Amino acid sequence: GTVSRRKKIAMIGSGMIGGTMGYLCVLRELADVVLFDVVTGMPEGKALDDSQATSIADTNVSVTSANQYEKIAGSDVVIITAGLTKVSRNDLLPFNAKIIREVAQGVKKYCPLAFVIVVTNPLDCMVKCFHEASGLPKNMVCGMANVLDSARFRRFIADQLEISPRDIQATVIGTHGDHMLPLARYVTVNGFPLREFIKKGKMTEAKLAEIVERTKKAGGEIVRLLGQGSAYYAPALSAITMAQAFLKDEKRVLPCSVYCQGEYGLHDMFIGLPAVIGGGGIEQVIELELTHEEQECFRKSVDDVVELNKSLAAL
Amino acid sequence: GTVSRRKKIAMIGSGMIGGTMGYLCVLRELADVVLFDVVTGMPEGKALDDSQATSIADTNVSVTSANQYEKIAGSDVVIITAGLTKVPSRNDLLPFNAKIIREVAQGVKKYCPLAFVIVVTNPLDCMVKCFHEASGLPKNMVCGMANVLDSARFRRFIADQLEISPRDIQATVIGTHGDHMLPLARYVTVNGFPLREFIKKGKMTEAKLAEIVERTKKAGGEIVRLLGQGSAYYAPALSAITMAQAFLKDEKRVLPCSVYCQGEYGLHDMFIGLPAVIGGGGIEQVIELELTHEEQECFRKSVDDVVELNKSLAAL
Amino acid sequence: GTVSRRKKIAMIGSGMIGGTMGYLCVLRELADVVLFDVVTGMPEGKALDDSQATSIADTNVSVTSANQYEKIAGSDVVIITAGLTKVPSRNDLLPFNAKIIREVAQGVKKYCPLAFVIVVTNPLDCMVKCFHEASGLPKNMVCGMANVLDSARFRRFIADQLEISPRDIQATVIGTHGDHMLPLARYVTVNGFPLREFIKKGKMTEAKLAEIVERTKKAGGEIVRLLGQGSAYYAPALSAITMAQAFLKDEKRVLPCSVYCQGEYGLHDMFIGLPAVIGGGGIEQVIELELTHEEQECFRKSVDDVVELNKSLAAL
Amino acid sequence: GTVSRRKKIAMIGSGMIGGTMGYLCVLRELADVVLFDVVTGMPEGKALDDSQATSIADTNVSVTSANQYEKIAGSDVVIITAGLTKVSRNDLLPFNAKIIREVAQGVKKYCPLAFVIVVTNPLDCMVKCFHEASGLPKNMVCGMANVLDSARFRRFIADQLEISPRDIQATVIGTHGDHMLPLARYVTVNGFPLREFIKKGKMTEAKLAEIVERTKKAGGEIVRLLGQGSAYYAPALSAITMAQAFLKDEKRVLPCSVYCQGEYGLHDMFIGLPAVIGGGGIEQVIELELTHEEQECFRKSVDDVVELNKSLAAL
Repeated sequence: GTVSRRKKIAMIGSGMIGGTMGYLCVLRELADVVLFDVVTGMPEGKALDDSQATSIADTNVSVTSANQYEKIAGSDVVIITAGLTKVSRNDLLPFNAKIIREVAQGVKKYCPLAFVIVVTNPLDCMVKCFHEASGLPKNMVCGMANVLDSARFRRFIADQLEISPRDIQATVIGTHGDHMLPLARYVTVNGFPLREFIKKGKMTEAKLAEIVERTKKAGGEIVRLLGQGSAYYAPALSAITMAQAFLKDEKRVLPCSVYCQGEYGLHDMFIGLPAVIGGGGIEQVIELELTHEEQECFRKSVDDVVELNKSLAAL
Repeated sequence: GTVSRRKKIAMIGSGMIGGTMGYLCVLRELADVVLFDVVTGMPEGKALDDSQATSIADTNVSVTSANQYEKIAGSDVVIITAGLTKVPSRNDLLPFNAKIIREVAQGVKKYCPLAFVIVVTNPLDCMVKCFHEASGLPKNMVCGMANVLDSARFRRFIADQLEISPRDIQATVIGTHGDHMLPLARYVTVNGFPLREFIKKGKMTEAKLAEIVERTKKAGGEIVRLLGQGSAYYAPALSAITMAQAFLKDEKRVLPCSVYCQGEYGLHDMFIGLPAVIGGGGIEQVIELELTHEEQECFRKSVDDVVELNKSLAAL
Repeated sequence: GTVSRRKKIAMIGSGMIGGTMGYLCVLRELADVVLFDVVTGMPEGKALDDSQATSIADTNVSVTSANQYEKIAGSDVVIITAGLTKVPSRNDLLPFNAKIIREVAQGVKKYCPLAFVIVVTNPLDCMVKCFHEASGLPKNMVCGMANVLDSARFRRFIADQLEISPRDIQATVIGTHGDHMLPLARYVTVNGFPLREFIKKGKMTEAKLAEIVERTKKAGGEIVRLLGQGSAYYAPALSAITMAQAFLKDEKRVLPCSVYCQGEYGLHDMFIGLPAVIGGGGIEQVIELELTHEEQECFRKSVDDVVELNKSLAAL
Repeated sequence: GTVSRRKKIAMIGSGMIGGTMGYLCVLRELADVVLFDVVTGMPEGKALDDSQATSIADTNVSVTSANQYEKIAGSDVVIITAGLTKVSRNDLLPFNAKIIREVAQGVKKYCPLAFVIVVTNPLDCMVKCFHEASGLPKNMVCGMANVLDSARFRRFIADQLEISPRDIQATVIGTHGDHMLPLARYVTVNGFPLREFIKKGKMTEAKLAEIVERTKKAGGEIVRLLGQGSAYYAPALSAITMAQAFLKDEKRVLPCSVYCQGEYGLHDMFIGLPAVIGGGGIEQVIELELTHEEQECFRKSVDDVVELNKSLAAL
C-alpha cells in the first residue's frame, strides 16, 4: 500500500556513535533506523530511547534493534562502527578485518545495493577490506574520517579568526594519526586564502602550525580526557552528513576514504581524499594540484595505508 | 558580540544527558553551552567533541567545560542532572542528592540568579522543592523535567498502535516518579479527537490502552534493564532542551513538568508534575484539569509520595 | 543521481501559491520543483529566483519552469492551483475551472499517473471530484487542500486568546468552502485537554469562541479584502506543502483535507473536507468523528453544497 | 513578567520582499515581525497571512502590521525595502533619498539601537543616505545586495560543476549593474581554487566569463521574465540571513554594503565588500589583495557610487 517509503539506514554497531547517528536520524526525520549489534539488550535499549525521542521532536521514523543481518534488508545506507576500538590503531587490523568481513557478507546478501560508510579503524585499510569482501561497486563504498578531521581543523581556525566554521573551508586528507594531512595551503575564509589573513596578522604561521598539530592530536586528546571511550558527537554527525548527501543527492564536497584508480597516482586502495557525495554515491574524486612538499607529506600517509593493506593481504 | 549576545545554557552535570543536551544546542544553534561537573577531564573531552560538531552542522555556538560555578554566570537557563544515580529506591537518594542540589542552588543563587532552572536530579519532585528552597529563586523560574519524557513514551506507544505520527498524538502523564506516575488515559487525543472514538471504531482496544499505560510506567526501567549500565539519555535530553527552548524563545508550549503549586489541585508549597505552559515568563500557566474522582484518587497517591519525601527533606 | 534520486513536486499553476510552495521546497530541501504554467515567462522568472535561493539556504534542489506536461513526468506529488480566481461566487467558476482541471487530469494521467495529487483550485471539493473522475487515479492518491488552512486560522486565533503556541492548539475545520465550512468547536483541545475546561476556568468565554468560529469562516475574505488584489498565499502554500511532505516522508500526519468517501459519514462517491491521515500510502485513514445531531445538521449543509455542485459538474 | 523576550524585526516596506522576510521569520521562528508600510490594508493582509502560517509551521512568533513608526520601538533589526523600484536605478535617487530620510527619522527616534539592513535602490547610495540621516554607529548600518549577487554567482557555478552551492564559495563585491564585480579569481570549491577545475576542463574560461556576465544580468532577467515587479524569494532570504547572523551572533562572512574608513583606500562611503556579521553588527571588513586588473574593475564600481553620492549631497 505504501507508495512513498521512508529511507532506511542500518547502523552496524550500536555503540556511542551508532546510537547517536540513530538520534540524528530521529531529529532530522532522515530515515528509519535499525540499530544492529551482536550484543544483547543494549541495542534494544538505545532503540527505545531514540524511538521515544521522535515524540518530542514531533517527527516520525521507526527505530528498531537487530542482531540478525536479514533485518538490514532494503537499507539505503549502511554505517559500520562495529569492531574493536582498543587492544596503536594499526594493531586493530587482525581483529577488525574479521569483523568487517562478517559485516560485508551480511551486506552482500541482504542489502548489496546500499551506499556503505565504514567507520571501523584502521579506517582506510578496513574500507578496502570491506570493499574486497563485499563485492560492491567502488562508488558505493567509502570511509568516514576526514570529515571529522576537517571539522576539528575548521573549528580551531574559526575560533582564531572569530568567524563561523560554516565560512571556514579547511580540509584534511590522507590516513589516521600524525600522517593525516591538514592542507594548510587550501584553507580559505569564504574562498579567500588564509595566507591573506596571516599577512594581515589575523593569524600567525606559528598559530597555524599549532592548529595543524592540534588537528592531528584531537581524537587522542578527547580519548585522554574522557578516560573511557572516544569521541562520538562529531563522528556521528560527520557520518550522517555523508549519508544525507547520498540520500538527498546533495552533491556535497566531503573528504572521505575512497577507492583510487589513478587519482594522485594511486591504485587499488582507499585513502582519504576530497570527494563529492551524491545520489550516485562517490560522484567525483577531486585531485588537488599538490605542491612537491605536500606530495611528500601525502606519500607518508599513502605509505602507511599501503603497509597496512600489505599486512591485510597477508591474512 | 557587543549588541546581540547568544543565549547561554549551563549543564550542571556533564554525564550522558548533559553532554547530549549540549549536542542539541549545537545542532539547533540554540545557545552557547557550559558543561559543568565536579569531575574534571571528562567534561572538557565532551566539550571538545560537541564544539567540533558545530563545524559539520555549520552552526556557531561556544561549548566549554567548567568545574567552578563562576563559569555559569550569565546563564539564561541552567539544567541540573548532577547527583547520585544509585545509593553508594530513588527515594533513598534523598540524603545524598539534597546535599548536591543545595550546593548547586548556592552556585546559581550567587552567579546566575535570574536563570530559568530545570531540575532533572532524582527523586525529582522532592529535589525541585529542595532547589527552590535553597536557591530562593522565583517560583515561576524553577521546574523539573520528568513528565515530558513520560509523555513522549505514552505518545510513541499510542502512535505506533494507531499508525499516526506522535506529533498528532496528545498524551499526558502527571504526578511523581514510579508506578504512581499517572498517564491520563481519558485525555489522550488524536489531533484533539478523543482516543475513545478510535477505540469505539476498533483502532485500539481498551486492553491495549491499559497495556500502553503500564508500559509507560515501566519504560524507564526497561531501558535501564536493556542498556545494562546507566539509564536513558536521548529522549530525556531532548525533553529538557525542549523545555529550555520554550523559555528562551518565549514559545508558550504546553509541557507537563514538576511545577510549584499555590492552590492548583488543592496543593500548596510543593512541586509536582502537572501540565504547564512554558514561555519567556518561565512557568506561565499551571493547568488545572477537571479530574474525575477516580483520577483524583490515583493522583492523590503521587501527592502523598511527594509530601512524604518532602517531610524527610525538611527533617535534614 | 544514479541510485538515490531526489523527490520531485510539480506545481501546476505558478502564481503566488505555486511560487511560494517552490520556495518552501528550496528552504527545506524537500524536493526538486517544476513550476508549470500555460503562461510563459513569469514561471521561468520565479524558477530563477527560487533556484537562486538554494545558494543562501545552502540546500541543493533543482527549480525549473515548464509549459509542457511532459516536464512533470516523474513527479512524486503534483499540487494544482491552476484555474480562474474570478469569473471573466466560487461555485460559478465551475464551468471554467472544470475544463482546466480536466486538462491537468489528462496531463497527470499520461505523464505521472503514480503521483500523489493535491488540488487547490476552487470550487475545491467539486474540483477534486472533477480531477479524480478525469484522471482515473486511485482514490487514496487524490485530495484537496482547504481545511488545513482553515484550521491554521482557527488555531492561531485560539492560540492568541489563550497565550499558548498554536503547536499545542488542536482545532479542526471540516466541510466545504464558505460560511458552510465547519469549525468544530467541541473538538478544540489544548494538548488534548478540552477547550471547555479552559472556558470554565475563565481563560476564554463562549462568546469569544463563537467570535473565533466566525472569524475562521471570514478569514480568507478578510485577507482578500485587505490585500486589495488576489488572495492569501503564505499559509495556503505551507498548508499544501505540509500535506505533500506527509506523503513524501510517510509521516502519517492528521491533516484535514478534501477526501474521497466510501461510506464515512454516510457519504459515497464524493470528496469533502474531513480529518484524514496522510502517509506514504496517500490518504491512509479517513477519520469518522462521532458528530452530535447539531454538528451533523451543520455538516449536512456542506454536504448539500458539494452534492449540488457535483450534479452540475456531471451535467457538463 | 517576561524575562526572555523574543527578538523583533521591523520590515519597513511590506511589498513582496517584506512579506516574504516575514514568512521566513515565521518558518524559522526567528523573531516577532512588524510589517510596516504607509499603505492601507495590504500590510495587515500579509500580517494575517504570515501569522496564520505559524500554526502549520508549529512555531510561535507574533506578526503584526503598522503604519506609525512608534510601532517599531524596540526592534533589534530593521530591514528597509521601502521606496520606488522603477520610474535606471541611479534615477531612483531623488525619490528614494526622501523616503529613506523619513525612515531614518523613524528609526533614530524609536529604535536607534537596532541593526539596520537597507535594501532600497540605488543601494550603496541609499545606505549612505540612511547612515547620515539616522546618526547610527557605522557597524550597525549596512545594505543587502552582494549576498544576492553571490547567490546567483554560486548557483550558476554549482550547476556547471554538479556540486551543491553550499560548497561553492563565490563572491561579488562592488555596486549594482554591470559594474558589480564577481570575483572570478576567488571562486573556490570547498577552498580549492576554481582555476584547478578549469585546468581539469571541468569548466572553461569561456563558461566562467558567461557566468560572470550572467551574474550581472540576473536581476534584470527576472524582471523581464516576471513582466511586473522583481525578484523577492532570494532577496528576502539574503536579507534574513544577514539579520540572523546579527541576532544569533553567528559571525558569518556575508558580502554587503558597509562603511569604509580606509579599507580599499575608500573613505566616507558605503560599498559592497566582504564582511563578517555578528552580534556586534559589522564586525570585520575584509580587505582582499586585489590584483591590478581587479582594482581597475573595482574602481569603476567605486566611481559609480561616488557619482551618486555626489548627486545625493547636491540635494
